[PDB]
Amino acid sequence: DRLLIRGGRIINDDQSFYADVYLEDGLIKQIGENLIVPGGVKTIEANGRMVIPGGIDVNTYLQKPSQGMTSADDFFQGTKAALAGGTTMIIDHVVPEPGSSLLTSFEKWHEAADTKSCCDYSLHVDITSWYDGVREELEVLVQDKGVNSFQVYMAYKDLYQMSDSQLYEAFTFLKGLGAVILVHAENGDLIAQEQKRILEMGITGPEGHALSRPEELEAEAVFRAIAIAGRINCPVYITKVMSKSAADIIALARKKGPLVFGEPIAASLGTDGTHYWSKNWAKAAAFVTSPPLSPDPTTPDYLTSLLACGDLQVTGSGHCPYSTAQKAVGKDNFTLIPEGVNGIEERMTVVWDKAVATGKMDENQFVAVTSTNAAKIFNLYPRKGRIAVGSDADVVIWDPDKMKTITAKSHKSTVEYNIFEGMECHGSPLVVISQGKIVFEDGNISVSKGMGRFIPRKPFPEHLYQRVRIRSKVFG
Amino acid sequence: DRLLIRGGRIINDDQSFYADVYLEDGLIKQIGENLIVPGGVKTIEANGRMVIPGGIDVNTYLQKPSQGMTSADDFFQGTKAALAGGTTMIIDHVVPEPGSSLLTSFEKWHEAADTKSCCDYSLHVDITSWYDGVREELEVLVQDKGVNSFQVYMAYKDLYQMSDSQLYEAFTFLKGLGAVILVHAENGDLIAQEQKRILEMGITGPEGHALSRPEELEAEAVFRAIAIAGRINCPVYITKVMSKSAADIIALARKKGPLVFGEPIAASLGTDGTHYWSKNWAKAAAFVTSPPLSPDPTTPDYLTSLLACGDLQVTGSGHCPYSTAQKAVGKDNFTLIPEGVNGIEERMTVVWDKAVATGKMDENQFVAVTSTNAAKIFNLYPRKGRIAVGSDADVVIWDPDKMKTITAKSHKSTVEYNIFEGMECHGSPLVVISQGKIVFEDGNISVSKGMGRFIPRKPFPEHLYQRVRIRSKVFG
Repeated sequence: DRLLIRGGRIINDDQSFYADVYLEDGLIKQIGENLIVPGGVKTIEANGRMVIPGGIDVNTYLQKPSQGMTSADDFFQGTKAALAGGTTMIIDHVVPEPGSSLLTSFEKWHEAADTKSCCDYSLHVDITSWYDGVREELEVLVQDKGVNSFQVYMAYKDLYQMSDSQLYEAFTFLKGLGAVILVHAENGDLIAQEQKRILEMGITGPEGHALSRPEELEAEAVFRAIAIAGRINCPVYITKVMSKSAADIIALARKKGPLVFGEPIAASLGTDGTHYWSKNWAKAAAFVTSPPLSPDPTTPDYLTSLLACGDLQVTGSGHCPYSTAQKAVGKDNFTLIPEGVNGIEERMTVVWDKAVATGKMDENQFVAVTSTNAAKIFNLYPRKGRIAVGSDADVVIWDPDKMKTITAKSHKSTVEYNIFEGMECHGSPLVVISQGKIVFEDGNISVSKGMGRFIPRKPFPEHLYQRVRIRSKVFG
Repeated sequence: DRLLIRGGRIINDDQSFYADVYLEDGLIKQIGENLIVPGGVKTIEANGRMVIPGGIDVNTYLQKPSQGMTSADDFFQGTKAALAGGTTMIIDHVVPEPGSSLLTSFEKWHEAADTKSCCDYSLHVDITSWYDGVREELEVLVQDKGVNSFQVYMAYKDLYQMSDSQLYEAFTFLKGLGAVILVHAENGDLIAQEQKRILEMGITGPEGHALSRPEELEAEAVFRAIAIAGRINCPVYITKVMSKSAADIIALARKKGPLVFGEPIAASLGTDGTHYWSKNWAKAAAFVTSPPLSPDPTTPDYLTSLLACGDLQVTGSGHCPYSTAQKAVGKDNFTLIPEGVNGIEERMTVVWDKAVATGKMDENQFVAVTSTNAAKIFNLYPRKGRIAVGSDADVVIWDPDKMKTITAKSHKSTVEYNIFEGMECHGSPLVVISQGKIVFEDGNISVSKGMGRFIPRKPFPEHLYQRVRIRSKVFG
């Protein structure tokens, strides 16, 4: 259906300018000084408000398994929540069941999302084990299924953990396929050692989670992953950056040569781990995620600073909350608490408040860290993350001047708690458009279950492999 | 005049793609897979070669006065050499006399460039002293003449040097006018002291120029510049970054918040100061520029790496050589040697060889550091530094695999020496187009004296001031 947005200020990552935008059949058809559309056309008066590209959440775990329980917000509830918060595309993590192949898991996820997602989506495939034959499936996932990104774990001893030798093999094989390599960086062996010790001191509450996974163990894994990537000459992406230490490791590496990217999430940009010490067991348990929120209160402002100067490039949510009932399964042993916090709905609002409202970065840089950088890294650029003729009509009309107190009573998540409870933000979504259709307006959501399309991605993203290709020919 | 570039691979700072480009009347009229062109239109077959935005040399001193003499390459010779090197625009520094009229010097520089320049140009206005009434003239240059950039000096005691009180006053006023504040950062008092001391010892050769201006003095001046800018909350641009020390200061400051931009030049990116110790006085004196080339051999590679990671954003040449006979006006006292080196013609080839051919950055980042970044900072963005419909037709067909050994025996400058003598680079221009007209093709240059237009620029470049505005409203 034809839709005209008039009087708006278009904000892309490279510049801002006034013009109207004309949408038709999921595409941006025209941008220009004034008029040019048929007489019958629904019209939205932006009246000076910002017209920006819909957000791309590079990290979601909507159907994540944890302690035998599935994350609380499914593909429907989850994407509905995303759209209400201004995010029009997600890249969800496929997590294979024990003893299941990668192709079987992809098919399960794909079928699931296709029947419930309210918006467009892509899929990451989590390689939980380097088994004989995995190489063939990966080739099929890249070449035929359209999956260009994969994650390997450095933590979760005896479960998902990959040894240095296996990590070297995986990075090498993945680079050959032109894939984007993601890492969950925490030293699992040392974490296992600390869990035992902490539980021995009689510490059973959530604070035990933070205490068994100190940031020094995250930073160390990040460094080791960067060392491997550097020897292999392949890009490496660090998911869920939660600490000042890990962030500095990445910063230092960037000026050295290694092609390393950093992904902080809403949680680490908007709150901290002091809440693991709440008297209320349920509130504390709701903050349990891995890596954990840093107990150092200076962390959120510091990570935002690094995102502003370019040492960190994209923002995600790591969304995968569990209800109090599900969390309670470990009311006694903190190591039995399902891991995951909310943030898919709050991401763009939280980033705007902590980065733009404070003056650390401007609106153009806001677009880059919420969509454009993500698009260039995962090979979806022009199509997504840019208001331009020919791109997909995933648009948001943002109003920098007002409204937003984050509360569990008004959020879209099905869970009881919210790690950003009480946070008042200045700047939020007014109108959300996906696939050329209005899904959020006048403070209300209007979605269609299953309307979302799966977006396949080609390997060898230029932003990543151009430098890789030169280096392989210059340093042989 | 109509011109079609066919079969090329367009390279912008944000992406690359195959499409033909159609030029008409100084503008890029169409970009696309094919078709839509009149029969009698001159066509160029790119044959898969790179089609990029013409370079922008943010730093030129074509009519610079020094020791009572004028620089060797004037507006005609200088721009001719720039075009031959792939640079289609320069922003030259107007250098006013002893407390004379800024407006009058502007008028003189403008008249010369409009009569001699081969390509479009803009003008910087150097504030050689804060004489009473300078404010009034500055306001006119900005609002009426279209000058949005001004440079202040921290060196040259009793000549151009401004005190901290004056610097503070100038940054504050210039911020008020929304200008881009450039700084020549070296501690003039300490340099004056060391010059005396070095001469007293009997060291009068060019090595004394380097010895009397150690990088510790450039770094301290740079640090102090940023400190003032932080208190005032205004953007600050560091011209001619020549040392690792100075580059590290800027890098640390970027993570802290202050809006600081760094400008390394061809000289510091492609050679070093070991040549000041050359037996050949003439050769050594040819390297005399301030700040001086660093004697540390590791400097060029280091600066290139920080340019690639984003700590330094633009590249200039600082072109303003003097013939040997002119330099020789101080063969018995290095303090009387006219300051200035070559680089305007070599800039893009040198940057390509040190940054892209080594794999530190790819072709898109190359475009950013040679034109686009400069365009955004100086408010010339969409029109310059981008291959898009509506932008000026300043284009270059670049061949990534075609050697070019730089020699004074064949360079376009008029001077006898070349600081890049013997350097063999792998990447040079094949065709250069200015204002939609071919000025370089088949190895031959064809330019029209006085064809270049003066490009006026508006104050308050969004890229710089959006953040400034937020900060002013949040930290009062």
